[PDB]
Amino acid sequence: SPEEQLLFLYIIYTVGYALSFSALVIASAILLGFRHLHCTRNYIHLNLFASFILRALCVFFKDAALKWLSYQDSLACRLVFLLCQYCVAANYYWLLVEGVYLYTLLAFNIFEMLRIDEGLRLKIYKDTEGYYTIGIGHLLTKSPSLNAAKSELDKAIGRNTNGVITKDEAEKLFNQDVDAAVRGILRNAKLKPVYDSLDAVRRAALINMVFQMGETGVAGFTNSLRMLQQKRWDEAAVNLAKSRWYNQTPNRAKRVITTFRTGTWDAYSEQWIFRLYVAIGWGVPLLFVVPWGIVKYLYEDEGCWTRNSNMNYWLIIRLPILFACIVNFLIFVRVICIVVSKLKANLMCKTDIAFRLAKSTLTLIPLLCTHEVIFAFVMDRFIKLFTELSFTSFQGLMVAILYCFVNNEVQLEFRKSWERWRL
Ligand SMILES: CS(=O)(=O)c1cccc(NC(=O)N(Cc2ccc(C(=O)Nc3nnn[nH]3)cc2)c2ccc(C3CCCCC3)cc2)c1
Repeated sequence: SPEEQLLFLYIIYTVGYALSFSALVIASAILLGFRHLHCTRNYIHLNLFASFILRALCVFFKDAALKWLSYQDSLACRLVFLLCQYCVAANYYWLLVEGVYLYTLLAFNIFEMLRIDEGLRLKIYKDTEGYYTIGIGHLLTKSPSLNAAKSELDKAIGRNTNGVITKDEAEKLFNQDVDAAVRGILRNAKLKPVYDSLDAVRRAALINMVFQMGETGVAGFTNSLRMLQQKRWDEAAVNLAKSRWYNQTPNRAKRVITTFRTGTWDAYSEQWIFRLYVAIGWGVPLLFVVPWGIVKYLYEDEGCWTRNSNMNYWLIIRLPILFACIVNFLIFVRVICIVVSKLKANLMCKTDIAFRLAKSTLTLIPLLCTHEVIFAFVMDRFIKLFTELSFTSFQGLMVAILYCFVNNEVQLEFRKSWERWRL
């Protein structure tokens, strides 16, 4: 029947945005509601959900405003359709920073953590305690003798030091110290059980302390290392603040303790980086959606700009979205090479936030950007093509499921709050 076919496609489209809107408002309420979920990774998801919530709001408003000059001729419709096209562009750019963040998350490690904290030295320096340090936090001997410190370093590097040591020589000795730091942990009976229970991100936080203090020094935190193994982060966080290490070096401790508490690199992140993501997700769409709106209102103004068949005014909204998808598939290919490299080299497990985030972000890129690339320069079997409306409606639900409902961290917050109710 012609009426039943046109009516059935309306149901699967409206229940699509109904299930999406609901799940996205629930998912956003979960990320804001639970205190331990307030991290950069989840704030980026909230801005992505916001673009799918406002897209659904345009869909529900268009449907509601049909209830009584026709709606196609009204200026209010054109504003709703402009707001709709702004949300579509925002979906593809909040998906872009979603891929950008993932890539930067795979690149940051212990070698970049310690390079920020320990810094870099070109010449041998007599440190405040009495030790001679050089490169990236490489101590030699406490003996007050520069002549013996240079002869000690010469045996460690190979060639004659003289004093000045290049960038490549410091990085070579820095890899040795980190390898000497992990062997110390695994050789220690009080550090190996907590290290093997910690995730790759909080493992680096434990290595960072051994790199500054030593295997026998951090082993003294018998009260703190026990509650880290028992997965009690915040109880250990306030415990490490009441230590000799926190009053000695507070700025370094604040960054290491946050990594044990949160399990992310946010204490090594810059606040202007997130300002550059909000300028990409909401700002860049605003640069090509308003000129498209201006030229469609001043020239191709006909039924909420439905008759989109005239000139290049169609490319000034499809090429910037195509560009966002081309770069998303480039990031897609590169991240897959990084993840498979880090998994085979045993530098990553399938239980880390970087691999879990890769299982969701690398799913959505060819799920939201594949259509735009296949039908790149095509404007306009009809029953089989109308099935596109179901994937455009339930894609809001899919973003909510992959970035919240399947997340292992939110499942911990529900299981923890559930136990708090009983006890
Ligand atoms: C090589 S790879 O393995 O790196 C990889 C690369 C690209 C895509 C995927 N696709 C994928 O793994 N799936 C299933 C799945 C399994 C686990 C999670 C998850 O636990 N996510 C999470 N946890 N915490 N936070 N986020 C999420 C998803 C997938 C596959 C296909 C679909 C569509 C099929 C058609 C219909 C619509 C869905 C959905 C998910 C893995």
